[PDB]
Order: sequence, then structure tokens, then C-alpha cells
Amino acid sequence: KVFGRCELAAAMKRHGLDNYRGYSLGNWVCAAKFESNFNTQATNRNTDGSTDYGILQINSRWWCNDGRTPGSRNLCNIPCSALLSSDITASVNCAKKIVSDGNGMNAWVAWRNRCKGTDVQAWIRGCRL
Ligand SMILES: [Cl-]
Ligand SMILES: [Cl-]
Ligand SMILES: [Cl-]
Repeated sequence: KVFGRCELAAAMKRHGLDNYRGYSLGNWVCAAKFESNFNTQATNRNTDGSTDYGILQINSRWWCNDGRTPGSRNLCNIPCSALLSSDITASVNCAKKIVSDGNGMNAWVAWRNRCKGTDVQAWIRGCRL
């Protein structure tokens, strides 16, 4: 599913992501924009052989099981395929664990490089929330 901008903001809020660990909704929408362009089915293969999955490009080295990332963990206790669903529940619940891991949203390199320090509220501007 490719979400609309406000549609995704609303879904993220519904699932308790808004201001989670102090990160406003615009941060999460911005991260999703640059990680996946709001496409739940986004996948990308990393140089280390791990894969990133879903709207927030969650990585199989630590967070989910895909059966093909040697030496990896599955800390969210989910198949990576769950992160591709039209229902963002699994992605949100896993993101909550990731952002609580110590480095906040810096875990998403694209958030650090493209969202951090910017006017992230622009991402939820106009949205009925
Ligand atoms: Cl915001
Ligand atoms: Cl594996
Ligand atoms: Cl980047």
C-alpha cells in the first residue's frame, strides 16, 4: 500500500507513534517519506546481506527474521514480511523498540541525514489529526 501523507500521519497517531520517545509526528512521517516514499512494500538489500523492510525500512540484521541474514537477530519477534503489510501495526510496534534502543531516531540514517533539524512539522501541515 502506498499511503498518502496525511493518511500515514493519521495511522501513525492511531498507533501511538506521535511524540513517542519525544519524536513528533512530523519526524516519523519525514522518516517514512525518505525511507520508503510511504510504500509499505518497499524492500532494499544492504551491502552486508541484510534487507530493510516496509514503510520505515526496518533492518533484518537486528529486528526481524527473513531466514537469509546470517548471524542476525529478530528483536521485534516478527517475520520481516509482517513489515510489508497494508496494516502498519507491526512496523509501528517494531519502530517503538528501535527508537528506544539508545540512539533515538538516529537509528534511521535517512532521518539523521534528511529530517533531523529540519522543519518536520511541514510533513503534517494541513492534516486533520
Ligand atoms: Cl511535527
Ligand atoms: Cl536469518
Ligand atoms: Cl541518507
